[PDB]
Amino acid sequence: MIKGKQGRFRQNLLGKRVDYSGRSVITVGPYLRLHQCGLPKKMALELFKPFIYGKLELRGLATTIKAAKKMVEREEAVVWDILDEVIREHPVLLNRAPTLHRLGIQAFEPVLIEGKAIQLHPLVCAAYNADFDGDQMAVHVPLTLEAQLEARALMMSTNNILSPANGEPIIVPSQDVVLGLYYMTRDCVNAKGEGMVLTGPKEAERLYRSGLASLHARVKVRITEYEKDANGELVAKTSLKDTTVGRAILWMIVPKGLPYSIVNQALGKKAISKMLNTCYRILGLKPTVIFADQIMYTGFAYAARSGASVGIDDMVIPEKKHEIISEAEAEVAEIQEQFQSGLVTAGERYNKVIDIWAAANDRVSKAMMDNLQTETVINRDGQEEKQVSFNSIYMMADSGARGSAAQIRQLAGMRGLMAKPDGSIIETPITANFREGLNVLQYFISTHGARKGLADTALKTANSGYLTRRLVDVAQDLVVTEDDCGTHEGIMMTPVIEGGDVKEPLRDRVLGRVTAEDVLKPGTADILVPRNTLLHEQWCDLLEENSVDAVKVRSVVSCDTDFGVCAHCYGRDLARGHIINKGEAIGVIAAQSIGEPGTQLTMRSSIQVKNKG
Amino acid sequence: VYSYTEKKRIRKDFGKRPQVLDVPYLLSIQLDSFQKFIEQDPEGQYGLEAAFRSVFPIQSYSGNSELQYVSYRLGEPVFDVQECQIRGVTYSAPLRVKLRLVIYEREAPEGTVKDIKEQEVYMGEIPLMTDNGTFVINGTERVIVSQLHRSPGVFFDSDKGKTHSSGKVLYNARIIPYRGSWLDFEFDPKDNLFVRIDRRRKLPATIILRALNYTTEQILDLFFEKVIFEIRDNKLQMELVPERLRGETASFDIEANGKVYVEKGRRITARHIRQLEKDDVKLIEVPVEYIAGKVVAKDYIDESTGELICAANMELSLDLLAKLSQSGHKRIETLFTNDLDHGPYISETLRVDPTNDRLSALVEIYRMMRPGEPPTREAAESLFENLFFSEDRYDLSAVGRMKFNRSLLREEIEGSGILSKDDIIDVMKKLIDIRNGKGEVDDIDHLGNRRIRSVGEMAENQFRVGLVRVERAVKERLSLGDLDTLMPQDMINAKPISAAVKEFFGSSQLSQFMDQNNPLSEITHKRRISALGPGGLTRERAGFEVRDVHPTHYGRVCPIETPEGPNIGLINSLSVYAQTNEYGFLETPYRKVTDGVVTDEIHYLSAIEEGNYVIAQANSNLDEEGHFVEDLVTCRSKGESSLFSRDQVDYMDVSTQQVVSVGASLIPFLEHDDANRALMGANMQRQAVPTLRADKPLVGTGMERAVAVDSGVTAVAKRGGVVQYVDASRIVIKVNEDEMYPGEAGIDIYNLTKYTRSNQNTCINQMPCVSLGEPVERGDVLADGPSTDLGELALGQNMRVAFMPWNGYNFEDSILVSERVVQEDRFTTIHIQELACVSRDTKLGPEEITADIPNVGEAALSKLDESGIVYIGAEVTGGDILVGKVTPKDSSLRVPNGVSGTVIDVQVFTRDGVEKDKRALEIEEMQLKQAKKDLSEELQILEAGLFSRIRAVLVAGGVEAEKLDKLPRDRWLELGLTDEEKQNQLEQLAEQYDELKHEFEKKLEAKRRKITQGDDLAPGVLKIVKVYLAVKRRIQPGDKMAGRHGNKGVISKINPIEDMPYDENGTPVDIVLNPLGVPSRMNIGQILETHLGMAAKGIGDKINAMLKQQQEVAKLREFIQRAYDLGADVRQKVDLSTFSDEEVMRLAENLRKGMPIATPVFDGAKEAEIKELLKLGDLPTSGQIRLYDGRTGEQFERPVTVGYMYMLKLNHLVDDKMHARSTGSYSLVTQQPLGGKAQFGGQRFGEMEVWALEAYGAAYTLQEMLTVKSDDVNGRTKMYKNIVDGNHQMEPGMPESFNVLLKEIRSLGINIELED
RNA sequence: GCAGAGGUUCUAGCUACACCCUCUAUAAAAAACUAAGGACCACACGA
DNA sequence: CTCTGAATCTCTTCCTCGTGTGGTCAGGACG
DNA sequence: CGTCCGAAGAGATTCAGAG
Ligand SMILES: NCc1c[nH]c2nc(N)[nH]c(=O)c12
Ligand SMILES: [Mg+2]
Repeated sequence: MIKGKQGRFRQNLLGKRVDYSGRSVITVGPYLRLHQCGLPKKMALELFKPFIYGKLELRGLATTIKAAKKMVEREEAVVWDILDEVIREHPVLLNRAPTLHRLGIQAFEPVLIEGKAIQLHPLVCAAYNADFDGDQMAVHVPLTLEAQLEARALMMSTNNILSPANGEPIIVPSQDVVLGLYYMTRDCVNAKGEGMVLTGPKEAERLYRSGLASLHARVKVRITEYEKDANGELVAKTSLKDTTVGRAILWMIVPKGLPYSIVNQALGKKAISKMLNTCYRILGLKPTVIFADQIMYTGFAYAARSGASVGIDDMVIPEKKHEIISEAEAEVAEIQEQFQSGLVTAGERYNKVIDIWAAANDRVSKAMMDNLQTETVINRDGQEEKQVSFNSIYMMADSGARGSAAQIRQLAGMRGLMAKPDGSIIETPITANFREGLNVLQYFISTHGARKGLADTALKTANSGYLTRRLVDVAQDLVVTEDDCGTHEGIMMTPVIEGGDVKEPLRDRVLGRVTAEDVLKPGTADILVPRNTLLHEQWCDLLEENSVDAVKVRSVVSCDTDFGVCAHCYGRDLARGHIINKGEAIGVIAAQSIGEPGTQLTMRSSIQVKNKG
Repeated sequence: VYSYTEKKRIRKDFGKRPQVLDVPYLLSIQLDSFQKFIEQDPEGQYGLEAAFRSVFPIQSYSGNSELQYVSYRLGEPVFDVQECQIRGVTYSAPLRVKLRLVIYEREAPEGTVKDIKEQEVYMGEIPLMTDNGTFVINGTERVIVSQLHRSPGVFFDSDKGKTHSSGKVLYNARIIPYRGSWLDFEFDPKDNLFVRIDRRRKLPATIILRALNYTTEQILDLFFEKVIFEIRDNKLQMELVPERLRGETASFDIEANGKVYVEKGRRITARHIRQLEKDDVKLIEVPVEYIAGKVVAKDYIDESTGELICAANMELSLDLLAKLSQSGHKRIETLFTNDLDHGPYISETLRVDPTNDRLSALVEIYRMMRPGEPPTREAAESLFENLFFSEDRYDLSAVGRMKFNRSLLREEIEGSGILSKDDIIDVMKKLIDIRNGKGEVDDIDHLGNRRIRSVGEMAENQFRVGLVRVERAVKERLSLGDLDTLMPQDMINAKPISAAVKEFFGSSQLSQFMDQNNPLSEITHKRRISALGPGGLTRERAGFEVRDVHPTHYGRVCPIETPEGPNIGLINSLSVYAQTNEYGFLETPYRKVTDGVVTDEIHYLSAIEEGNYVIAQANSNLDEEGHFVEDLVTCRSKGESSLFSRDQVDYMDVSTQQVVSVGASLIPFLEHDDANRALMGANMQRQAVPTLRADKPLVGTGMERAVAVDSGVTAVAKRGGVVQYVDASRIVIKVNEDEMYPGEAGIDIYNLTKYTRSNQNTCINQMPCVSLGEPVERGDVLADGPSTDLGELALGQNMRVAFMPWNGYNFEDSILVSERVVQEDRFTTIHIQELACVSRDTKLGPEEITADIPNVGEAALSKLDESGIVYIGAEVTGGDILVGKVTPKDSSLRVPNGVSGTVIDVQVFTRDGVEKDKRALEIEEMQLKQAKKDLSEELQILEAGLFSRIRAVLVAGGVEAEKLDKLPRDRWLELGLTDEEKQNQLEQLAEQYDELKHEFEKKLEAKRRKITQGDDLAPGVLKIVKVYLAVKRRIQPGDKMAGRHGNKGVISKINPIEDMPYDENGTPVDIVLNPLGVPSRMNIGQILETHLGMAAKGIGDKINAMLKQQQEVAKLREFIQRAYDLGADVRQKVDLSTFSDEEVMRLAENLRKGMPIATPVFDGAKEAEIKELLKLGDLPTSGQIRLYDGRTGEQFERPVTVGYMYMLKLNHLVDDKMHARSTGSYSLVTQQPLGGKAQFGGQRFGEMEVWALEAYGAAYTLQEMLTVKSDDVNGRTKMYKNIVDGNHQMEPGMPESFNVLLKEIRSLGINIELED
């Protein structure tokens, strides 16, 4: 009883079931703001029942608490009005069933909804790593004024724009809004409204609603972009820029501070993540929250208006695929003849078959991409001009909305070599794409790897939970106790290069890390960066301009604090974009940050020089 | 020619591959196994009689008496299956065993027995499998899933890699008995063979050999060949064989007769070996050095005194050679070791072995098996004999014998269950050969090595356990019992044998609660195979390899249908065409190919027999003469897919669907979708809840007929005939005279089960699908069951699907649904919840069921009757009182909150000797009247059939039919009839009818008396009232809905119909789906499914438009014929000219909703066929239809995909999963939330959640949740007062769980205290 | 319960943390006060 | 020739929450 | 009416052959 998960210390002491708590399935409800969420009417009445009883007593509607209990059972209109008052400013913690990272529990302002299902704002759904495949969230209600203030100050979703693990927006738009923006922020060689001159983005929106000009036609429209070059002052610049109507419309969503260059691109997923990061860096968090919410609304609306749809005719099977497969089969027969002739051994023959099949798979993929990504040829006020294809599936893949190029290659191109469960590659690959009927043997070979992956993912989750628990337990006793140790010692930070490429640029590694000593310029005796300065984006860029290859930087191992870590040594919080605040528990943050990706992690000469130097 | 249901509605089939074998009875595996378990077996093999023969010789020890089993008779059930379900008792048959007890002469066993005692005794009560295939064990249907366990026999494992941390492979041999102790031989890193029994500490392998009374010389002779060494003047030249020279370099000159074939220290080439044979010289010269490096194999005793010069297995030292030379041992026999071929593994173990005789070996065995026990000679002998040579303790099944013999290459199929000396030595020899590299290790994942133990075998084993228990009891009693004094019934106690079987059936790892959630779920669970259970792998013990699918699973176990979760691959579903072999191994039907022609005859192939042969692909083109169209056909030979010549292949897949199970087969276009999504979709189909209306799948596999008919949800026509009378409650068929048996026959009455509480709280509703006068053929489905439409399995609703992202409502996998769906009650499902209130014999008086409860609302009492039981059909809401149980001087059962609906039925149950209350008497009277009405009805229908037969031949015999009509038509016997061929039958019918009137009156009395007698109840309960609550759960936001292809999603919003998108024709799309799930989760079949559904609905719409107006029958007939032909070598090729105009009209009316399509799993429709079918309708062939927004009215760009995809609502409704509590009951550990939805419990804020708030700056919230919300006798009470006072102040206190920890550790003996 | 006694009610209601009222031998005039026994194991499913 | 590193023999864990189903001892006379 | 009747990883445990 004393020990183990069954044991009480793990069973209850570590994790205690709580009152004022409830579970329900998740629902999208995009209409909600990011800070707020959807809460069922009936669930709220049960969750906030003591608050309701107190408010009824203060109102005097209930003379006694026993009467208040009866009124809650009656569910009269007065009780529902009382619930609205309590729900107005009591934040509710929303917790995903596997809380791998701190983002798993985020407080929200509850909004009464008729449905019996909790609604989670769509942008934060990616942060929760949750889906809507009947996922269930535990909902807890903080009670005390300290608890409510803690929730609003830190727990609320608006506060945690950036993931603790990496200084990147964890509210990055995931599936539909990114697709809608990519359809919006796209160029066509010829479409109605092309070549027009527009007074402003408002006129672009009005033309689009009138239907005179499509979203993705290019026009010459002035853009009034405000520049934050003056620190804290906005300098308006108006210029005529050759952009699509859709990008002009989206420009209204963007606040004044951000430049127009960011919207002028295709705006896929990495692009929109960079846009959000730039917005957070340049403007305040509140403008960033408003910008993200407006992005989600506009993306959903224009995705719905777009009418993106996947169809069989949308899938394109390269005409060269059958010829390539026949050539590969002829090559395989030639290798088999060589094996029969005895020229090539069984192992060498198997290797050659694998190599030729891989080459054929690559050729099929390349042909499919050539006939998918730029296939559309559109008349352009004259000769027909090839343009990037608007195929919906290619739009999904290129925008990064959902599914990489590998999934599309499995879909329309031949699936390729599928290794049998032990690890050895099957000699005969799956030459049939998902669009065409797969042979029974092909399906069996595929299901080998599918079941292997499913079982390996189950044990991934198990081992990831174990590793996360171990990391939390070893690193629980780590809190920021001293603002500055003053330890001159520190680890040397340099970009890591394996020779093929720079795997990690120095900019990302030393970002938000306080220098161990004065950073001199490569020019001798020129101190570019002082001895103890936090490296924000400006400092990291400044180091890049002067090309400081090696920077010695403070580390948590370097600090001499006992039972604590130097605040300067830890560096940026990485979630709020400033030096770590005193008292924050970095240890649990880091343990959760390391443990969480474990699910994604898979369980199972001549010196060539790239460029002159 | 088609069946009437097929004539009523015939599914268009796009399958281009003809089938040679029909789908086998899906539940044959359970039914046949249990039947063999209970079938009277004259030869005593694989049945209860086999167990009786094995366990009942009963020769009393020193008692000179014997009790012998004779025959066993299954008793008639006390209650029927439905009666057993209602009353809650098990559906079991008492076992009547004829036992004969004979007493021999006084101390003369050879003397004949003096007298016999032959009589029948009740010996336990065995649950009977229903005709459906289930077991009713506590009033609830239970299905015993078949177990996949390691087949008994000898298996060899490499255990390579991690062992020895050196790359050396440590082969071990495991002999697993069906019953007994495991025998394991394992190799040490030092190449020492070690024996291990029952997974105990390892022992030298020689020890067991000594236990076989093998001397060391015998051991060397068995495990080693002996080279002969001859004493010669020429350095002791020895006879030798050239073949043994091959494979090693020579350390000496090979010279015979003065001719040196190979010189000193020369590598022996192949030419040298060959010339060594060509010389055929027997003696080969050997120097003193080479003979020295040898180990002797036999003891050599000096001639002078008889003392041994060399001991067995001792290295030949030079002085030993001199000692034997002076002794005169001319012939020397020493073991031959070739490190390449023959290693000295046995010899090294013998050197390590310290037990030099059988006595010491048995002493060591006794010490190891029973540590701390002083060894004894007879005790050790008995222990070893019981361990490996006793029939009762150790048993190898016939399957075990066959597997053991085949693995050891034994010619005889079966030997003896007990292990023999030759078997063990052969196992060791095989292990040695595997160590040498000869042969290969057995594969555990190989499905030939894994036999399926079905219900019959498991029941036989548990019955054997009960039999050995009762045998111990009866042998202890008989030995000291008085002779010829106690009857065998007195000697035999049925309690242990009954308890063993009851425990196995009611509660076991393999005994599972049957999920009646869906007829497909019912079929899958019955066929489902789980490796879990007794004698099987657990969740944690199983590694990746067992879960991973071995290519031998093809055609036996469905790769696609494996439950997701911790148990992935541990639980598997039987492939549709597979059926278990006689020995329990899986077999796949395969078509024999003589030279090139695929002969229609099918031979079932075992997994081991599959390997040697080569099997053709299912998608193998045929010329219609049986020859393969392709010269080279893709085939699988030894688990490898490679092309082969048409003549080479000798077997072919019987059908394309044999790879998948029943659940996976139902998925249409399964070939196109990814395996993972197919697995998920197959799992979702089981959880589909029967909708209010059963709608045929507009697109389907075509196996829905097989699943529906084989499942017991729908009644079938036992005998074909005309529907005399049909009702929602019951259907009467009058069988045709050819079907009718000559006597007491002519009608078949099927009492359809109305709304009944399912095992998963759904509704089992039997809806008639036929009316009066409809000709019903034999095997036809009279009434559709739940989720059944005209004999086709209808899990859900074919619903309009639009694949577009709509305002983000369908964000990740969410699903929009139009208010039209809710308005039409498309997915509304009836849920039956059974609430039981139990009156108990409490202290200070018993609880009172009568409505004497005070301090209750008058409205609540109004719903209750005078006795307190709620009136049938009274709508109630959560928190309303249903019964009148009173605490002895508020205990009355109330509706659980959030539960509502009419009370369909109240089954009051009264203990025997407890007077029924007013309402209970009325409920019993209603049951008595209903039983009387049903028995009178059965008598009346039996009379109607009897009257018709009697009247038919009454005219014969020269008596006016009208005169017999004036007499009672049945009782025409008073009027004499001249004898005729049927007159004797008619006289028998009338005499039987008169006797039947008395017999049926007695049957009516017995049935009524069974209701009248108080039902047996759990002790200490006066009465239990079973109130059934029925609620119409509808589509609610958050409800989990999934398609067959695995696109699971919750209902995001109940969108108004006008907001939903509409096409140009104005028809609003009912469901809008996110198209982004298609690319990543590569279930591209759902897009193909949607397109084909659109084509089918286009056909249905044209048919409906023809039907709406008045169209000539010829026009509609030719259009439907065009629909059913569609070219492309379709297998059906149905001709409508055969069908009559009425049949065509009925078919069209059935097709008015839509034209069903039978798309098989892997020979399904290609995209071109779907394009042609779309072209048949007015729909665009592209499959993309221009769509307009419902809200704005503006056309969407890029025309969307619209079509009907089958949609399933899953039982994980938001109603069940929604939960919350502010304050509620707490546990003993004072954790205020009890946990779970059933109790009013709060969600567990576990370690992950604690660390999550811990990483945040959350301290006050964490402290509050830990202390004041979980465990504080003062804080929880205080906080409540503070909140109702309006101030949110938290008193920290100290958690009660921490005090529990403190007191527990202090109890353990550790002084733990909180010092200041 | 000012102490003793009785108490409207809105289960039970000087302790559970409790609390208040009127009254002088024993119950009857009055409003404001407050949370209940659930242990373990298997099967299945959902995330 | 008495301790090398090395083979061996027990000990501990092996996610994280839901949701449903079920089944259950010690230990019977006894004055 | 009481009332007695796999798996894997790691730390002890030998143990041992060698300088
Ligand atoms: N718990 C005390 C109590 C019982 N009955 C009561 N009646 C009234 N008016 N006041 C009370 O305080 C009490
Ligand atoms: Mg999910």
